[PDB]
Amino acid sequence: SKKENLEVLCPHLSNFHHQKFEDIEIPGQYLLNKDNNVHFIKIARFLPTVDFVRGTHSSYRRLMIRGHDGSVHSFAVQYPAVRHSRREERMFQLYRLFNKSLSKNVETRRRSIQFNLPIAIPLSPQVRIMNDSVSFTTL
Amino acid sequence: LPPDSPIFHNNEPVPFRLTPNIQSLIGDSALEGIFAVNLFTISRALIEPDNELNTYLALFIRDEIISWFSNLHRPIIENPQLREMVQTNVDLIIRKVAQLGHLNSTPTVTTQFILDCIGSAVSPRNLARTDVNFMPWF
Amino acid sequence: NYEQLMLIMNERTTTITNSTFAVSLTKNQFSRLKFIEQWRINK
Amino acid sequence: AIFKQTEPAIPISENISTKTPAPVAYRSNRPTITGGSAMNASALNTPATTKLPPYEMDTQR
Amino acid sequence: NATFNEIIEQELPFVYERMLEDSGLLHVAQSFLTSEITSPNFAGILLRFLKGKLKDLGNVDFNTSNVLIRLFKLSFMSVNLFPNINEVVLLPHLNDLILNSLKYSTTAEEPLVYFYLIRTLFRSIGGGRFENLYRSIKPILQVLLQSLNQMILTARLPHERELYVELCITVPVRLSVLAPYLPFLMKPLVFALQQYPDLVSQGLRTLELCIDNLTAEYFDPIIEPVIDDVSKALFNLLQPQPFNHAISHNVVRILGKLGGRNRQFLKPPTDLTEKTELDIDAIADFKINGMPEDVPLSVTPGIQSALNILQSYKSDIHYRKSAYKYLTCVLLLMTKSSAEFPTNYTELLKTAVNSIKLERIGIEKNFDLEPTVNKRDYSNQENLFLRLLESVFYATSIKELKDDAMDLLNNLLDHFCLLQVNTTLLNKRNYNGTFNIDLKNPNFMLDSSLILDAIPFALSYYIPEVREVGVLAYKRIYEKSCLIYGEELALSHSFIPELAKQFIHLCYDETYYNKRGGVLGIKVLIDNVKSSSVFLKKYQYNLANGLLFVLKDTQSEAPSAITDSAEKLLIDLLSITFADVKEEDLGNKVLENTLTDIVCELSNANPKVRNACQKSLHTISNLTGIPIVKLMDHSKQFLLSPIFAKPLRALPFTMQIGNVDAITFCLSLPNTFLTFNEELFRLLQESIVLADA
Amino acid sequence: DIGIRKRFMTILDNSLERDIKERLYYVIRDQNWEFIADYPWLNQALQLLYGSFNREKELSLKNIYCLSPPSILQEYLPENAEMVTEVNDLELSNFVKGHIASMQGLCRIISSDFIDSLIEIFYQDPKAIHRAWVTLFPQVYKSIPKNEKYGFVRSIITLLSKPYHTRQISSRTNVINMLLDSISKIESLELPPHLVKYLAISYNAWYQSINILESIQSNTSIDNTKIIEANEDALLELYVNLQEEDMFYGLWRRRAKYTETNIGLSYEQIGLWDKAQQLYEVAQVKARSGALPYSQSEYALWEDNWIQCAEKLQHWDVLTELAKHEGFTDLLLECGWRVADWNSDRDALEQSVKSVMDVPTPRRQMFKTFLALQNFAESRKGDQEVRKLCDEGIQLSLIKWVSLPIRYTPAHKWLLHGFQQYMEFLEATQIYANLHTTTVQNLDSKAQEIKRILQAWRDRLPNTWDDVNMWNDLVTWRQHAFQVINNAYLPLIPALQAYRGYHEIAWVINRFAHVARKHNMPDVCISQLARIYTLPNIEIQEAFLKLREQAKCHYQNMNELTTGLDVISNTNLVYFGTVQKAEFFTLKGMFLSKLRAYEEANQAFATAVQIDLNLAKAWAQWGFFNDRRLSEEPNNISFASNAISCYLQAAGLYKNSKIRELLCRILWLISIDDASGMLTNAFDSFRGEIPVWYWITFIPQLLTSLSHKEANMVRHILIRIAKSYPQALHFQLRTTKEDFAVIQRQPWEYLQELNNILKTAYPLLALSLESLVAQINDRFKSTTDEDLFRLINVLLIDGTLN
Repeated sequence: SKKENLEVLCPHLSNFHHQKFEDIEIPGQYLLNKDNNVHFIKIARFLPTVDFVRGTHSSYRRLMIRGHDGSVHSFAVQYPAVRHSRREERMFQLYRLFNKSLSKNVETRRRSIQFNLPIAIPLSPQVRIMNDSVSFTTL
Repeated sequence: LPPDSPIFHNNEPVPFRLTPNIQSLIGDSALEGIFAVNLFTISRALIEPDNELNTYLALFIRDEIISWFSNLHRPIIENPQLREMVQTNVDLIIRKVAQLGHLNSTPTVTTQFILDCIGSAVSPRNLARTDVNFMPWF
Repeated sequence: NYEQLMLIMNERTTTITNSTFAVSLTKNQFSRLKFIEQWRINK
Repeated sequence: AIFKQTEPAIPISENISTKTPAPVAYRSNRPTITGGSAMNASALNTPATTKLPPYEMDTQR
Repeated sequence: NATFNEIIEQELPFVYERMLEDSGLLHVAQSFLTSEITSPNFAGILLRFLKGKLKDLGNVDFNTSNVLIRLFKLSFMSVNLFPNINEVVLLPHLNDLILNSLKYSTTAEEPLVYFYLIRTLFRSIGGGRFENLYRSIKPILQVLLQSLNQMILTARLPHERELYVELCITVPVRLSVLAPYLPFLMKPLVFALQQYPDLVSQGLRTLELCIDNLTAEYFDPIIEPVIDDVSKALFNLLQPQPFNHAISHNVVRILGKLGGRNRQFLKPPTDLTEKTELDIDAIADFKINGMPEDVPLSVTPGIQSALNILQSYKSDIHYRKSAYKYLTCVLLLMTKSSAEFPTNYTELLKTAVNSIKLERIGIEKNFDLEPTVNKRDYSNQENLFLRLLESVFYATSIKELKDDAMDLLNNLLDHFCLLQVNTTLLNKRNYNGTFNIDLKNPNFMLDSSLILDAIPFALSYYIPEVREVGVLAYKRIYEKSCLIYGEELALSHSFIPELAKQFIHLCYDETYYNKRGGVLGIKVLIDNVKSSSVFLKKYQYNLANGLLFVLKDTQSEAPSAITDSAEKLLIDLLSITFADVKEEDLGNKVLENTLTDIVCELSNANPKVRNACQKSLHTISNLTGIPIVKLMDHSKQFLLSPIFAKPLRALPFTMQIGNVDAITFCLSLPNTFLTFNEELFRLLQESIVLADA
Repeated sequence: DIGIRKRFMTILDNSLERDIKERLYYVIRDQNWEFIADYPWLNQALQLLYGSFNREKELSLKNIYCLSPPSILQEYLPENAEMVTEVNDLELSNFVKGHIASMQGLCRIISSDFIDSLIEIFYQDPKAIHRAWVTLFPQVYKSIPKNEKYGFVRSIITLLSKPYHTRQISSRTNVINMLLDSISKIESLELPPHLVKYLAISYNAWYQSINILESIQSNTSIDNTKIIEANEDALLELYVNLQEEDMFYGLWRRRAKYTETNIGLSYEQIGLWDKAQQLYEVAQVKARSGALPYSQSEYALWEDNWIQCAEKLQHWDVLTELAKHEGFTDLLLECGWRVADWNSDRDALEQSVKSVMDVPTPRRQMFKTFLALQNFAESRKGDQEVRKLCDEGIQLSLIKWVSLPIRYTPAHKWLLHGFQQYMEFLEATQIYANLHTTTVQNLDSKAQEIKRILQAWRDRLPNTWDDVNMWNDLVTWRQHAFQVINNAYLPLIPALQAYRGYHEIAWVINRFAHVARKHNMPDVCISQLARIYTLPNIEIQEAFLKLREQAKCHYQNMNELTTGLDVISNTNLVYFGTVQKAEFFTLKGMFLSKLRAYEEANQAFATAVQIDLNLAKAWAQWGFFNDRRLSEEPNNISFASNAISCYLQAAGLYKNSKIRELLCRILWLISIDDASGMLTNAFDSFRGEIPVWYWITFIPQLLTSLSHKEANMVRHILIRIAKSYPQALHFQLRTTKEDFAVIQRQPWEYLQELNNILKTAYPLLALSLESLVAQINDRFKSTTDEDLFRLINVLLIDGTLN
């Protein structure tokens, strides 16, 4: 089944927004260096019917999160995340640090050049969540 | 460098991945006017701002050096000699980046080193000398 | 035949003003480089 | 802080009456940047409504 | 005036009931309040009469609602006709008018009359002083307007979306720009510019009021989540002179007042269309007389157009009937290559249905691979069949298209009932060997489980005349599944278990349409299956949690019949499943969990689910002879220990209310929970003794 | 009206023959669609072609792999099956056979009902006509045999070149789009004459033509070398009309024959117009006296791109006499020509406008509107036809906007600039009308409106990466509008007895002279700081940006730093400010440290930093100077403490900026292994508020710094992060805490201290985040088949790798 229910899989996250009593933010908004803090998107609720995605060499589950501004953010749960994730995320951090030099130069700003890194935020040192929309493919 | 371990080198025959299928997707006009020119202007924009490449690449190389000496179990080489390893690798990476965005004093086509690189990354005499998991046909 | 069919509208236009005059009157060499050279000589 | 002063109020018209221009048989085969025009805007130096230029087939009897 | 007031106050109900027969008598009341020295007095009498008549403004017929709306319109025009003479008659019961319209539209039968009244009140004023007592209502009004603006994902759309976006913009304010509650206006501004060409000249004006005096620092992060939609709808309004220049030169003035700010927030396009099921080709062979062989061309070049023809109630009926015939042509072409049946299908169906009750069916093993699925084309064909089936369901909402739609729907439903037995027979490939890898499967087809996405679509749809067709569809597949299986196993292997799980999943969705579809499916399910005590007692915990989640999660502006029907269904289900329990200490696995989920929710933030849990604890202590304090013997600590641990000072208000209400219900019970909660009483009395400023 | 329409179409169908070739030749050659020319007639054309079909009851899809049939699926019960033998006494047995007989007649689909039910979809929606034509026409083109394709493609050119298509110009769904799209799906006739495709741009058809013109670049159509170059000409002109310049430069230097053309086009794409201009001159010289024929298309490229580079470099005195040498509206494009009057030669511009303001463009219409505005300006009680010329210009620009594609192209940016120009024309009308009634010396009563509109103009300027022609056009026409008010306040100067003569032209010079320095044009950035001497007084803000930009001019091209040294070192009189001398002194520090100088540059930075202690650029440059002195030695010398102190001072009041490289320098210079505690003193004696929010982006490099020794000054930063921004640290803290907890002292002690500070302050937040993370960690664990799948995949890639 390509679409499995969240309240069957994890009933705490389908019941989250009732027993939540503060403003949690969407994780991974501090990695993208957006100067202030007031316009960050707060998690409204977890959507039901999460997706089971079979890849080429593995498979994972994609859970969707409704934001407080009406937007839906999809994340991929890599449950056996391989232990070279810290080197990956440090390269992601390094190449996201260069995106501000690539917007003050006029020639890279006319052509709208940015580096487009993925936002992967680790939860435990076994599981990380990565941003993953549908209509992402590999070659 | 009196030590010898970290170098940050590339093993592949091709300088990057520009396979036949990607090159037929991008085309001829966009490979000449969009691919190479953006690849030139990125490296031009990174060496302009008066050593920001140095400041980022220093600690982001140093963590890689520490992980390199901690993966293999010899973490005892902790000294300013490690800072010499870091500065050597940083100068190597900065030299290879500034090689792309250098326009000559003589009149020469900008994106010429980049065009020679894409000439050496798409030739079948280089793509055949790589592994089959690279999929050089695709 | 075919080569004369595939070039029916291939008529060159020097400039917008000449195109304007050509469409207006129907209803009613390296001189540039030489000019730039002689103007650089005159200064 | 939150508010700035009053902008100049530009009064748009209420009963303007312009003419829709007739199409023109324009011709521009220059392939250079600025399209054989003084400036390179290429949207400001192009007529509004155009049509196809006159041509003729092979008059080879 | 002092005698005319008591004459008209004693006579106004009789004048009103005379207005419901001869409607010209409105010209009486108009002539009392359009030109008088005693116009504020009659405006006060009329407003105090209409304040009482407002509660039944929704639940009356067309004539009475028309008369009441005209009296309200006259009473509002009397205000802006005499501004310096008393408009102070309107400023009391003005916020009560807004609030009671929003509250009474919940339980109303025709709930759009209240928002038409709010629109008339907003269009009657603007340019006055009493918009400062109204500024204490703006956040509640704008949250109730945006959460009614986008929650109509199945919007009725006569003017419903237009009405809500007309209400959300064009709210009055004495200040030039309205409030810090401007991000509430950004989502209706996109709809006002984009989709309704009669709202456009309103919304453009709102943009100018934000662009002219907002400092361009405070305003730019506000329009940031909507700047691509705003600029893309603004660029559609840049059209020449046959299009209206009064709303094109507005856009030119806006984009000229923004220097580089009209183009500094646009990136390369992230909205490239990727050829969905309304864009793909389903190719068949056609015999053309000028050709030697048949030629393959697509049967679906006009599917999106025919769907837009069928959904619109302003086209012809010839065009609508031909569109329906086209969609059923494409659907029956997709259904044709499974509509052939073998010569011995009856004995094969009987063999395959009594072969389910056997254990250890031997599987012949073979070693050969099957081709893969090609998920994109499978998903497009699956969604295409789903859209065509949903339009067959929608076609029953139209007169003179209903009879053949119902006949074709009956044929399709008892076709899918006969095709479900193949899925049942192939689900025994998941058994008979805990890890078999050498078996044979038919490769990849539309698995006849897409009636599990069409019948919950028909129940969640915004026309009730197709929700009736959805429940008739469920009754028909119940009859056919009980026919071809038998009642003892149609509740464990046919559609009836599977689709029932779908109904529980409709209770967890994020809009009130799907919750109504879920409680509709649950009510027809528990009206069908009551003769057997294995299904409703096996599925009791999940059904109770679904009907409880309808009570917890439902927005306040959703209609009242959702939570009322959910409460009635929960009480009826607990009356059914707790009828056989006679032992006072009888709980094995699932009665313990049902009582746990009930009594752990007496301390909720929502008062509806608190009162529903109290009522359900009362109707299962009057059903069987068990005290309420015997029902809470095992799960009382899971209710009390979260309350006694948190000190009731850092919690928000709705949780303090829930904890205090749960402890009040526990203390009102006979002789239980007397132990050492003095610290909570001391902290609550010291939290209520002080001021709240 | 359905009855008469159906009767007309059925007698037109019965008149023709039932062959597809005859009906295709009827809809292309024979029928004259000039009367139905506003309506999509392809509808009617489809109704003729669908007349040639057969009514076949065996219509069946072959592409869908449809739903599960009961034929083979009741044979998927392999050997354990007690087959029942003729049980026929039920209600099931008649229901099944009645359903079989029902579904037999229901799924017999003829071609007739599909065809004639699709026909009436065409009369409501014109997008079923588009899709139906694009699916049908490449299939019925196969009926046209060989030795007849030439006449068919010639009839296609005759159909597309008809003059009655102008009744569908103002539409997004023309028949030309619906027909060119079906041309593009054929690849046999998909070469039409291809200057027709570039001229079928009177319609929209942009990408329907780019598809056709790019499917000849990748076709073996090499019959001529003059078909290919004309194809490339039409493609480059479509790229120019869409302002897609990168594809223009790529296609040009893929097709060019000279090498200096390639070098000049590359320098022109980058934005170096001096070297590109020199290379175009070299390529023009070698064609006069060479052995190459230059193809008559590179020659125009050399001429026009020379003119464009000379326009960007602002050599208007050359181009004025170049446009005097030949009849051209390059002469009109010196609207800014080092001009202060525009009135002594008013007639010489009116005749040049009026001779060319037929077949009008938005630019020449803008020139006509500016002439009317100047007529209202220099002669009060003017015309107020400016309110009419602006409106006809707005309507012309709207026709040009609808002629472009729907989605935003780079060509729309100039239309947006034209909208801003018309709105500034109307505001200049208001300014001049207020300027004509202040003749009674009513100053400080109507000057407030002028100040408000000028303040609105100061904040309304283009983006800094926009074209320098856009910036130059806005600057020149604002200089015209300022010259009018400076001329009209000129009689009212001595009758006042600072003053209301503004001359804030310097602002729109300085803001221009800044942005050209952003565009790497230093020659015009020096040359624009010479039109500032029109008034000999030293102003509080003209001298500020003037001296700052002139000192920033001489910062690169290191044979020029002495020219920045000698201009600041002799200027000691204050130009209305005590902050300008501090930046002067630290610029002396930059210029002295750029050459090899050890102590005097340190003295220059010291005297730059003692005066105010409020310029963070001086602290940042002193830190850079100390790092440049550090780079010739190992980093363990206590001289680095001065560097980290100037860096920490350079991040405290340099806030809301790019300060993260200073934080990188702090994190790298702190990590030295000095035994003397001077660096910890230099960190811990910093008097100022540390930028806690900008330390978030190095939270991993802080959290791995606790494991490294000589780092407990990282703890103050992490504590100030955890008490103010608690959601940034939480996931990283739990991840590295459960990393260090399973490998088991200051690392875990510091991690438990940070976790305790994050748990006491904000306890509800930590509780909810830990419950969320724990539920994801326990419930999203993969099943058995997914683990087996990933195990077999890693085994298979290792087997094929070994």
